[PDB]
Amino acid sequence: QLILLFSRTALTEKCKLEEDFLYMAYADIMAKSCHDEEVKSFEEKEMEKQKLLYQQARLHDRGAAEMVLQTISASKGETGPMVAATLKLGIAILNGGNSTVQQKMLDYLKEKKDVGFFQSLAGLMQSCSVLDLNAFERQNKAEGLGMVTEEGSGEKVLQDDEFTCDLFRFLQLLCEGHNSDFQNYL
Amino acid sequence: GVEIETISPGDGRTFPKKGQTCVVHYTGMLQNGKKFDSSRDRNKPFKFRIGKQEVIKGFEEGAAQMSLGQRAKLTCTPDVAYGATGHPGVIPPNATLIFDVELLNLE
Amino acid sequence: KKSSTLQQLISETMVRWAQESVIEDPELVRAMFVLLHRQYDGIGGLVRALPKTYTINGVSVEDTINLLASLGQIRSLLSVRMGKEEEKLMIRGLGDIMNNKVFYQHPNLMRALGMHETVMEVMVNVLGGGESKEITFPKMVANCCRFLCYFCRISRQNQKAMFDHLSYLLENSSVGLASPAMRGSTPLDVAAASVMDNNELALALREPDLEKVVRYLAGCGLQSCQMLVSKGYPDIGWNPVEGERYLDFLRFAVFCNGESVEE
Amino acid sequence: LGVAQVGRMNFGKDVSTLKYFTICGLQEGYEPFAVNTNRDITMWLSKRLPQFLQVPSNHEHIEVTRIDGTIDSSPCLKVTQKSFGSQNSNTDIMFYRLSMPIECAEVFSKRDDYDFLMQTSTYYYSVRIFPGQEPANVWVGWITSDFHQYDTGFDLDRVRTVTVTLGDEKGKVHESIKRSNCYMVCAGESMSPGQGRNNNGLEIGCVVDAASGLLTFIANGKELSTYYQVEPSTKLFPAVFAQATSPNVFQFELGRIKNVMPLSAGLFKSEHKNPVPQCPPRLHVQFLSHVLWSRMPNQFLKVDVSRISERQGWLVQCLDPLQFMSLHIPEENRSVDILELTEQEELLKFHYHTLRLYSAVCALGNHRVAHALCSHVDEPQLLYAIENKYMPGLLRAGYYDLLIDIHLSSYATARLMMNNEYIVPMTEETKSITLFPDENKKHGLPGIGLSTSLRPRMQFSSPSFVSISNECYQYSPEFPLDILKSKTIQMLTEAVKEGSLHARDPVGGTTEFLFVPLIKLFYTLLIMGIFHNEDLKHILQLIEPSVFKEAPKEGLLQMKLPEPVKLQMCLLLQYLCDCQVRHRIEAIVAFS
Amino acid sequence: LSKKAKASTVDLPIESVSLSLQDLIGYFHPPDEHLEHEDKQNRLRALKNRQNLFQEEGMINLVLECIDRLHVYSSAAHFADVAGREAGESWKSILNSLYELLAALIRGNRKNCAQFSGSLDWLISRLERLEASSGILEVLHCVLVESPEALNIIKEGHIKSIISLLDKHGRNHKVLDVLCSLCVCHGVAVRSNQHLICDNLLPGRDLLLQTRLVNHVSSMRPNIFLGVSEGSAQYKKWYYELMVDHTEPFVTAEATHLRVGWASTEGYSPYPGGGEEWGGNGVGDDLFSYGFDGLHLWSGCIARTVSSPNQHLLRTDDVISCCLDLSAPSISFRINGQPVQGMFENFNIDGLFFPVVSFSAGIKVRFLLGGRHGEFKFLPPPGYAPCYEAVLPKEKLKVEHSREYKQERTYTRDLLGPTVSLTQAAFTPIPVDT
Repeated sequence: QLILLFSRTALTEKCKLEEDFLYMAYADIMAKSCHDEEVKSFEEKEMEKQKLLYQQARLHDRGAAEMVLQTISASKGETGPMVAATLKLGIAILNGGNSTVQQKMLDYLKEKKDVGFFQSLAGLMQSCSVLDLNAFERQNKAEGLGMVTEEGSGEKVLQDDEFTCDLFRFLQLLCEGHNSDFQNYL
Repeated sequence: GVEIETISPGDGRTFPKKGQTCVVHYTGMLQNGKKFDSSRDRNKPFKFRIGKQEVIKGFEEGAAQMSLGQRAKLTCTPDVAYGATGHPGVIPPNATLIFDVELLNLE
Repeated sequence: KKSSTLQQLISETMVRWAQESVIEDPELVRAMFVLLHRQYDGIGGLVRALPKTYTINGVSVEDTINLLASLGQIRSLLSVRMGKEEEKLMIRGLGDIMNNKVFYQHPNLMRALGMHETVMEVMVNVLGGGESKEITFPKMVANCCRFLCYFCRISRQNQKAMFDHLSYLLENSSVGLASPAMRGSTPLDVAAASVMDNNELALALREPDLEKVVRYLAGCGLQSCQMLVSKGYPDIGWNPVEGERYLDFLRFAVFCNGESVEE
Repeated sequence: LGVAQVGRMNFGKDVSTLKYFTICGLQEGYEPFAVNTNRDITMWLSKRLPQFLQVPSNHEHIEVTRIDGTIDSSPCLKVTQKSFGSQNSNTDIMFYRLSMPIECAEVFSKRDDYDFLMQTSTYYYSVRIFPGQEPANVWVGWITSDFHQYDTGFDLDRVRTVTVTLGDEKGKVHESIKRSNCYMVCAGESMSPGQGRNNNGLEIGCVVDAASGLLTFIANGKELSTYYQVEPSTKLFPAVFAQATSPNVFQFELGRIKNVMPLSAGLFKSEHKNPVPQCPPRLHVQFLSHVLWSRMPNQFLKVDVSRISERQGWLVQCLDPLQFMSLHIPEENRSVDILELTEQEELLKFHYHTLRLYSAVCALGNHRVAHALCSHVDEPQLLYAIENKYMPGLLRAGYYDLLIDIHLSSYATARLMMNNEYIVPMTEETKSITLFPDENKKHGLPGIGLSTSLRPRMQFSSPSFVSISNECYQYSPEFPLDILKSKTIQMLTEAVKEGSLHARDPVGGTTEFLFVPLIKLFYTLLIMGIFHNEDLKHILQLIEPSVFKEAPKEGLLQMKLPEPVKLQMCLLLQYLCDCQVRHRIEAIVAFS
Repeated sequence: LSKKAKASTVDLPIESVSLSLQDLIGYFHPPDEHLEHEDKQNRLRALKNRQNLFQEEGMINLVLECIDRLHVYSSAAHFADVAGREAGESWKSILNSLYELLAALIRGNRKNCAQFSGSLDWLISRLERLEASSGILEVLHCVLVESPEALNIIKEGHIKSIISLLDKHGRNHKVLDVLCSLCVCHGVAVRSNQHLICDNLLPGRDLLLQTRLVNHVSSMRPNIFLGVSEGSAQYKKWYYELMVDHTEPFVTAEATHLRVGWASTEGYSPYPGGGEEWGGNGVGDDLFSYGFDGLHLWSGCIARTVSSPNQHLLRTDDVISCCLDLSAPSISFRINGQPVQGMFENFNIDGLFFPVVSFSAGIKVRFLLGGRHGEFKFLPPPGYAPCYEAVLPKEKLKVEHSREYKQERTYTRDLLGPTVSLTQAAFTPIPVDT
């Protein structure tokens, strides 16, 4: 029911994807539940793979793979916390190259003939940030003059390095395992 | 001005003076007979001072002629009460108000 | 048996409802899961509540109550459309709040209550109302701009908080520059005060924001003043009255504390 | 029931009272009609006294045609019989009236000129008896709302009348006033010249002077000797009584004559100064009929009658108060019980939307409009509406919303909009606060405790319309909050047990109508914080007995409730969690 | 056609326009509720795109021009005279279809409703017409609901026309809904509109139904049924007294009701006539009853003030004596032995009269019917006979409810049908002519 509510909200026609705290919290919960994370035995690794498969099935059997695509499509290429949470959820359900999730996503995209998904994917790539030498120089001068910057990490330079990594890891997981069908679809 | 018709008799000796509070129950009715105000509905007596222009002059002059414990009918012409502009939302313009007033106590 | 806790009672009840019936009401589903998430994430309630917690001395209780009442009166103006009767309420509330001592003594409680957003949003609702029709109720907008300038001048942290809302004020910056006797009481003045005499904020100021102001200045140099020519002023190709305001803003942006910001 | 017949109906509300149910009806699975009911069933009877209602479009005797008035012809209403001539036709006298009355002045004073028409208060309508309808079977004139007389044989002598004669102490009659419900003339006697109908159908003219109360009739251009003088403030309904001897009976002409203002000016206030005659859609022909139902009151006055003794006579004693809320139709000058709207759908819908308009005009802190609305919807009427069990669900919800918006919404919003902030003063009361009530780590009841955080101030203004001071407009009108608190607690307590039995007759007709308004009022009171200590303890026990036991009944959380009520319960549980968060913040400050 | 023109030379595509309007309405029909969420969203998106395309191509102004051009003719008969019989027949349908199409084109779209703000004033100018009132009101409702800007155009002259629509056209809840939408839109309240609606609609108390709490009023009467008729053995003068042992002026917010006098029955039935059974009506609230409250004379629900020594509303320890003379119709009252300076005269006597008292909660009254039952405190006026003398020999005098239904158990309640005419009250001796 929660997954259906979140999917219906995404499918609802809106000019902009409004920020929803309920989604931003439950998507994080559902993403953490999937992963739940010196040589290890083969039996132990096999057990850990089967546990991850079960934890991913518990969510993609209820429609999370069709939710993460709908939210990204409704984002309309606007970077935000909702998109970041959706990408994290997609990565969590797609870890290990889950063939079932890949097939469900490809089938859903093909049957819906969704163009907004790919348009939003292009928009997010265009909106992704890079190194900004001007901002770096301004921060260096501000620190040198004597006042301390409110952020010690210089977060203004390279605005979102986690969002870009998640966005490209999602697309790599989508094609992992030499999934030729989705590789050609992209 | 205002007519006073006595509904119930009073003591006939104690009248309000200047600088004294009048405690009354009143029931406001229009000429057509529709109620618009009643202190008994709110179950609280109404207190006002004579000569301080805290009430409409028709009500004031009508209650000034009453005695302690008297119940009387006060008919205020549209000139002593809310003039011609009326009270917005309650009293229509150029309306005559009939009041059933009982003087409880002078304090 | 007994859950013995409100948290446990809610956590059991809401899941029980969801598993008993397929709820058709999205509002009910959303409220249900919001409540369940709140029960499970107890520490998040404190994480959200503590930043909104302020501590005052006993002697300032009455003044704080008066300030909170005035804040409530100003906040309630957000749910009503702007008018003549509401203008007086807004002005009186703003005057009382500036006269109150807590406004100066506790700027952190000021920023936590966050009137620097409430005044902005009221003002910009007014500006959007009749935008092409040119600003109506100009005196309240002037009062709001003066209040925001004073809020900036009270503390350096308040100036930084105001700096966050810098770009938006600069789209809403062509309102009353031409209007005389409005000087020092415009959103452009608020923007200038947001970056006045602060090296950190001057350096944090971005390039597209300056590009927008330069574009406004170029437009003012290319085109005349419609309001002045409507009032009957002799038509000239350019607009000195409008241009000088943007020039002063650029002066405040580039020059700070006697030195010059090279960037 | 026939003539001189006495009967009794037993709905089996108490199964023991059914005499033959066990011998025949219990084993077969049949159930008493009122088996699962807590309140008595309302019975409706046939009305003895006829009333005036609009002629139905499907009436099999009467047909009404609305003729729009041209530039040269006045608007007309035309009354015909469709079933005339054929078998089952109606030979009895039919009483017709117009739906809107003319208002006589409160105090009696003591080319047509445009100024004269603007200053005059004299109105006119004419009735054209069609050539062929015998004028001796047609009467024309005015009637009042008191007219409920249905006689197969009507005559002007039989009309009800009385002559109140007031005199001085000596006894001389210093005024004599005649009062009657019918002021009408007969066309047969009105045709004074004779043969006036034959060449052209009689146009009986009715002239009323609202400034003097003088009713004058003109037939064929000559003023008849018959005239009437009515009391001030009298409401006169245009009316025509006719026995039809023809398929076409008569016509209602809404025209005007020389120096006389048209009738649409006296009927409608918007057209008070419009000499052009008009027939707006509100005006329509009504007829007197017996097809109406009457609702028997659930409770009657308790009156004790007994003969005290030989000398003292018979004693009549009534001591307990009983009241009912009455709906008044302004145009028809009629009043009916509001509980009669359970079968009148159009009035119910219009009044529900009127209540919504009342709640909307005072929405979002319009304190002046709330003060004005206190005159129209009073405190006793709100309390009776809240308490009443037989009220329709729509009106129940509307009156609950009206009470909340007029008296409570302002402060409820004021406290809600300052909820997620915690300004706690530094006093000894704050220092005394601790996370747990005692050494045992057992959570206290939510809400109950000592809260020192600063909270908005509650202020109210007394609604009075005899005070010229305008400073009363700020602050919402005052209400008896303690009485409302006790009522809400009592009715929640009753509804918890009533709903649990799953009775077939919930208050308002549905579980939603029973619970949503009452729980909404409870939530508003809780938000405003009127509930203190023991009241909160009792209502928390009502919400959930086992969990909130202080240290067999099922609380609201376990009664299988509808979704709208579940949403309100979610709101209440949210408020309790907010109270716990505030207590935690205060304890943290105390430790700090 | 408007320019003088020869009718048949003008080619007016009535059927094509009607069919195109019917197709356009289906082309803009809103999605059905029972459809699935995704399908409903798709249909809504398609509808929004269609509305945007139509508004960008300016199909709103064309519909407005057609409506304005069709309103030049007052009625269907006028349009038929100008153009032709089929055109006159289809005129009303075309207007309704055009208004429905406009409502469908602007419904749910904020940009279209914002663009309709300028034409709002033109639309309200024909709200009074019965030819287009419903469609104009629906368009107004959609525009006001969907456009925050639209409310700023509505002025006092536009609000008063909508209010007067209620007066002219009668009660209609859609007008109330439009007035509600005027006050608050999207959670924002327009205080000027609220004040205008209140000040222009509420004080009249002539359109909206009014409410008030009324005390229940019941009536007690003796058994006697006395009347006057030709050739009857009934004495024409009667007299009885009522004593008030205790009365409470205000048992509730409303004043206590206490009226005494005589009442009559319609015809020879034993049922009181002309009055309702249960409610707030008492003695003197109809033209069949005659009352006295101590200060006024009540008849037909109009009260006239009557003078008396030391006038007061009926109090504790007050003796009211009632006199009825049927020889010349006259009802007179005497309070505490002093005469009340007023009387009822010349009323209908084609019925049976009986003593009656009406009251509400908080009384304690006593019938002094004279003789064995009661003892008169004051000597009856000469000629008048006491009321106990009218009891039939086999009957026993008692005070019972005026109306047949009283307070009792439901299953024990005696439902009563119509009662036979009580002709035995007037004993008219009619020997057979011989």
